[PDB]
Amino acid sequence: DIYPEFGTYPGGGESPIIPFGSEKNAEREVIHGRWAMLGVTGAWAAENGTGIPWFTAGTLCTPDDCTAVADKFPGAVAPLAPEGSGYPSFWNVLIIEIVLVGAAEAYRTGISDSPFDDGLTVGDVNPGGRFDPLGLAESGDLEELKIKELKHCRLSMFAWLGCIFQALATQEGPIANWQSHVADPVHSNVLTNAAKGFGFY
Amino acid sequence: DIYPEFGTYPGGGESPIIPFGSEKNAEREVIHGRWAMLGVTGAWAAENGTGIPWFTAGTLCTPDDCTAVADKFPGAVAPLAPEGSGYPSFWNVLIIEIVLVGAAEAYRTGISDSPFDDGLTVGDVNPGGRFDPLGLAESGDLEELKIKELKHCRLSMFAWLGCIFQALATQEGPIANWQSHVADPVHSNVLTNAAKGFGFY
Amino acid sequence: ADIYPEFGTYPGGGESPIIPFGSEKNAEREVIHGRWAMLGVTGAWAAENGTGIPWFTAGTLCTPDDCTAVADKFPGAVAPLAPEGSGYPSFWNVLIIEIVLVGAAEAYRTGISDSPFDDGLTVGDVNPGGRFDPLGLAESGDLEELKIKELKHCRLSMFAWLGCIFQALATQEGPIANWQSHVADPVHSNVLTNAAKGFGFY
Amino acid sequence: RRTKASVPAKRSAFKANKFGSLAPPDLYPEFGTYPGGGESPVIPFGSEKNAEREIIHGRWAMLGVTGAWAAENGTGIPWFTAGTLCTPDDCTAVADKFPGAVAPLAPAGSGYPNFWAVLAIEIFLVGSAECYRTGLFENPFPELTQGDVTPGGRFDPLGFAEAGDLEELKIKELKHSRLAMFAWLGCIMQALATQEGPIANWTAHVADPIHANVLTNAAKGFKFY
Ligand code: CLA
Ligand code: CLA
Ligand code: CLA
Ligand code: CLA
Ligand SMILES: CC1=C[C@H](O)CC(C)(C)[C@H]1/C=C/C(C)=C/C=C/C(C)=C/C=C/C=C(C)/C=C/C=C(\C)CCC1=C(C)C[C@H](O)CC1(C)C
Repeated sequence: DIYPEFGTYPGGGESPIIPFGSEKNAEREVIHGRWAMLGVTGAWAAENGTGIPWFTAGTLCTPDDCTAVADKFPGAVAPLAPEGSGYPSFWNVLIIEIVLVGAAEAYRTGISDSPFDDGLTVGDVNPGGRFDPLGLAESGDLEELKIKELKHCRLSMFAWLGCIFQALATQEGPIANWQSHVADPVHSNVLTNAAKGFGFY
Repeated sequence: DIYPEFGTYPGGGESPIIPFGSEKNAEREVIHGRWAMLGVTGAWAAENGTGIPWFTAGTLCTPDDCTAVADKFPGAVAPLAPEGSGYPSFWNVLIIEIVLVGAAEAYRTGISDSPFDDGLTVGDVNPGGRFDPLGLAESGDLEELKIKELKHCRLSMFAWLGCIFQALATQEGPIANWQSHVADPVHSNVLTNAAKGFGFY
Repeated sequence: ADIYPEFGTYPGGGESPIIPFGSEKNAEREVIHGRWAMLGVTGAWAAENGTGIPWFTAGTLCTPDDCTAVADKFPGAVAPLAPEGSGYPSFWNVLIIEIVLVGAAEAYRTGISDSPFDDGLTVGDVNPGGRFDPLGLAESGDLEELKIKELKHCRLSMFAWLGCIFQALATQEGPIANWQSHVADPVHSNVLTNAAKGFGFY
Repeated sequence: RRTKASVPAKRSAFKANKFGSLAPPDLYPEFGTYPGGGESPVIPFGSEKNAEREIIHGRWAMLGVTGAWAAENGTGIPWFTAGTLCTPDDCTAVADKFPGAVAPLAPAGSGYPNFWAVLAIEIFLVGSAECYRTGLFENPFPELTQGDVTPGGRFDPLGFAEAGDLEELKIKELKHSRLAMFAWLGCIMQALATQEGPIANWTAHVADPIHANVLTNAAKGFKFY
C-alpha cells in the first residue's frame, strides 16, 4: 500500500471525516502544505539561529525600525544593510514584498498571462515543465514523489497548527518548547502546562 | 458584472470555498445578513451618539436597575421613563421583547399562521407582499436590488465578525477602534496591537 | 398501552386490574377532579414560595371579622389588592362574589342552568373544545395523545394533592418546607424519620 | 480428555422479559431527526460512518458527564482538575476519592495506584477494547459485528433490546447521547469561563437564579476583562 496511514491521497480514497467536495479544495490543500512547510522550517531555523520566536519576528521590523533584521542572519560576511545607513526599511521591503509576491501569485494562478509562455498551464499544483530543472520529476516514480510531498505537506501543516497553539499556550516558542520537553519530558508537557495553567489559569 | 468580487450569489454558480449544500443556506444567509446589518448599524450609532461599547451595553440594563438606558438617546426630546426610576425595568423590556420577537419569528417561519393574511410565504425571505410600502422593488430592478442586498449582507456580517474579535482583543469598541486607526494608521493596527499582546500577552 | 405506560390505564384505553372502569360519569369525575387538583397543587406550590404560608393555614388569614391579611400577599404586586388605607376584600365580600361566580360557572359547566353562550358547547363533556381552548392547541396537536397527557397530569396532580394533605396531617410543616427539608438531607429527612419521631403525636 | 459437548442449558442471571416500547409512536418530535429517518436539519450528513461516530461520542460523553457529576458530588474536586491528582509523582492521592469506599485504591502507606501502573493498565485494557470494537485487532466474538454500535449479544446481558422495541430504544439512546454531548460542551465552556466545577456552577445558579448566569459572569468578563 502506498499510503498506509489513516487517510489517503485525493486521487483515490473517500476522505473519511470531511467530504471531498470540490477539487479546488485539493488544490488548496497542496498549496497550504507547500507554504506551511516553508513556514515551519523557517520558524525552526529562526529559533535555532537567532533565538527569536517566529510569532514576534514581525515586531522586529516596523515602519520606524526595520534595521535589526540585518545583524540577525548567522555567519554573514557583511551585514544585510549599508552598515549604519540601514537602507532596508519596513516600507522598503514591503513594496518589494507586495510586487514580487503579487507577480509570483498572479503568474501562478493565471490572473495575468504567464510570462514564460512555454506551454505551462495555470491552476495545476505540479507544473513539472520549468520548475524542475533538476529533472527529478521526469526521473523516478513521479506519483510516489507526489505522495511523499503530500505526506510532508500534511505533517508540516499539522506541526504548524501545533506551533501556533504552543505559541498561544506556552508563549515560549516552538524550539524552546522542544528543548524544554526534551530536557524533561515527564514534567514538561501540555498537561503539565495545563496543571500550572497556560498563563491564564 | 453582477458579482465581480470573490465568490458568487446562490444562483450564479458553484461556491468557491464551502459547497452550497442545502437550499435553506441562502435563506439563512439573508436573515443572518439582515440581522448583522441591524447589529453593526446599532453598534456604530450607539457608540457615535453616546460612546458606550455595544458589548458592555448588556450590563447597562439589568433587573437590579434598567434606568441608565432611559434618557440615553441623542437629542431625546421625550424621556424614556417618568422621573420615577421604578417604572422602567429590565424584565418589563424583556417580556415585551420576548413576545414581540417570538411572534415576528413564528409568523416569518410558519410555527403560527400569518396574522397579516397576505401572500407572504413562510420559509421565504423578503416576500415583498407588504414589507415594501413603496414599490421601488418592482419599479426598480428587483434582481439588482437583491444582489445589492446580499452584498451588503455579507459585508455587514463580515464586519460584525471583525467587530466581535476587535472587542475581544482591543476591548475599546468598534467605532473607537476606527478612531484610533485613523488617528495613527501605522502605529495603531492589528499588528501593533498583537505586539502589545491584546492585553493578555 | 404504547402511549400510556403508567401502572394503570386510561378509561377507554382498557380496564384497570383493580376497581375497573364502570360508568362514564366516573371518567368525567376523574378528569374534573384532576383539573381542580392541578390548580390546587400549583396554588399550594406557588403561594408558600411567594410568602411562606402553608396552604392548610392560608384559610384562616381571611376571616369574617378581618380579611386584611390576604391583601398584599401576592409577591411583586405594584399596589395593594384593595386600598392600602382600608383593604376591602372582606371574607363576606369574597364569599358573595365567589359563590355567585363559581356557582354560575359550575351550573353552566354542567348545564343545570341554561347556557349563556349557546355556542354549541355541550355540557358533560370534559373537553368542551370551544372558547375554553381559544389557542385551539388541540386542533394543531394530536387530540388522542393530548387527552392521554391530560389524564396523566390529572392523576399525577391528584396524587400530589393527596400527598400534600397527608404531609399536612403528619408533619404540619408545609409542602415546600417538607421539600426543602428533604433536599437538605433526604436520608435523615423523609417519611420514616418522621415516623421515628412519631409524626408529632407519638 | 474426551469430547463431552453436553448441553449447557444456562439462562441469564437476569433476562428482561418482553416489555415492548415505552414511548409514543412518534419518536423524534425534537429538533432534527435520527439518522436514517429524515434529513439533517442544519449540518450536512458527512458520511454513513458519522451516525456511528455520533453514537460513540454520545456514549463516551454520557459516561464523562456522569463521571464529572459523581466525582464533584462525592469529592468536590472539579473534573478538569481531577487529572492533576494522579501524576507520575504523587498518584497516591487519587486513591481515596469514592464516598463510602470500603477500602482505598492506595492502602495506607506506600501501597498505591501508580500513574504509570494505572496508565499501563489503561492502555492495555481500553485500547484493546477500542480496537476490538473497531476493525483493528480482530473479532473475538464472531457472533457480533465489528463496526456496529449496537451489537446486542453478550453486550446486553439483561436483554432490554429484545425485551422492548429495539428502534425506540435506539433513538432514546441517541437522544440521551446528544443531550449528554451538548451538556459536556456546556461543562467545558463553563470550566473555561468560570474556573469552577459543573456542580459548583449548578449550585451557584440555583441558589440565586436571577444572578449567577452567563451574563452575570460576562459582566465581570469571565474573570478575563
Ligand atoms: C376523585 C378522583 C378520581 C376518580 C373519580 C377516578 C376515577 C377513575 N379512575 Mg382514576 N386515579 C386517581 C383518582 C381518581 N380516579 C388517582 C389519584 C390516581 C393515581 C393513583 C388514579 C389512577 C388511575 C389508574 C391508574 C386507573 C384509574 C382508573 C379509573 C376508573 C376506574 C373506576 C374507579 O376507580 O372509580 C372510582 C374512583 C376512585 C377514586 C376509587 C376510590 C379509591 C379509594 C376510595 C381510595 C382513596 C383514598 C382516599 C384518597 C382517602 C383520603 C382520606 C383523606 C381525605 C383524609 C375511573 C374512571 C382506571 C381506568 O380507567 O381503567 C380503564 C385505571 O386504570 N385511575
Ligand atoms: C487548509 C488546509 C487543508 C486543505 C485545504 C485540505 C483539504 C483536503 N484534505 Mg488535507 N490535511 C490537512 C489540511 C487540509 N486538507 C492537514 C493539516 C492534515 C493533517 C491532519 C491533512 C490530512 C489529510 C488526510 C489524511 C486526508 C486529507 C484529505 C483532504 C481532502 C478532504 C477534505 C475536504 O475537502 O475538506 C477540506 C476542509 C478543510 C480543510 C476545513 C477543515 C476545517 C477544520 C475545522 C480545521 C481544524 C484546524 C483549524 C485550522 C484550527 C483553527 C486554528 C485557528 C484558531 C488559529 C481535501 C482535498 C483526505 C483526502 O484527500 O481524501 C481522499 C485525506 O485522506 N488531508
Ligand atoms: C451564517 C451566515 C452565513 C450563511 C448561512 C451563509 C450561507 C451561504 N453562503 Mg455566505 N457569506 C457569509 C456567511 C454566511 N454564508 C459571510 C460573512 C460572507 C462574507 C465573508 C459570505 C460570503 C459568501 C460568498 C462570497 C459566497 C457565499 C456562499 C454561500 C452559500 C454556500 C454554502 C455555505 O456557506 O455553507 C453554509 C455555511 C457554513 C457551512 C459556514 C461554517 C463556518 C465557516 C467554516 C467559518 C466561519 C468562521 C466563524 C464565523 C467563526 C465564529 C467564531 C466566534 C463564535 C468566536 C450559502 C448560501 C456562496 C454561494 O452562494 O455559492 C453559490 C458564495 O459564493 N457567501
Ligand atoms: C462529535 C459529535 C457529533 C457527531 C459525530 C454528530 C454527527 C451527526 N449528527 Mg449529531 N449532535 C451532536 C453532535 C454530533 N453529531 C450534538 C452535541 C447535538 C446536540 C446539539 C447533536 C444533535 C443532532 C441532531 C438534532 C441531528 C444530528 C444529526 C447528525 C448527523 C448529521 C450531521 C453530520 O454528519 O455532520 C457532523 C458535523 C459536525 C459535528 C460539525 C459541527 C462542528 C461544530 C462547529 C461544533 C463543534 C463543537 C465545539 C464548539 C468544539 C469545541 C472545541 C474545543 C477545543 C473548545 C450525524 C450523524 C442529524 C441527523 O442525524 O441527520 C439525519 C440530526 O437531525 N445531531
Ligand atoms: C390551592 C389552595 C391554596 C390555599 O392556600 C388552600 C386551599 C385549600 C384553598 C387550596 C385549594 C386546593 C383545591 C381546590 C384542591 C382540589 C383538589 C382535588 C380536586 C383533589 C382530588 C384528589 C383525588 C384523590 C386523592 C384521589 C385518590 C384516588 C386514588 C389514590 C385511587 C387510585 C386508584 C384508582 C382510581 C384505580 C386504579 O386502577 C388504581 C388505584 C387503586 C391506584
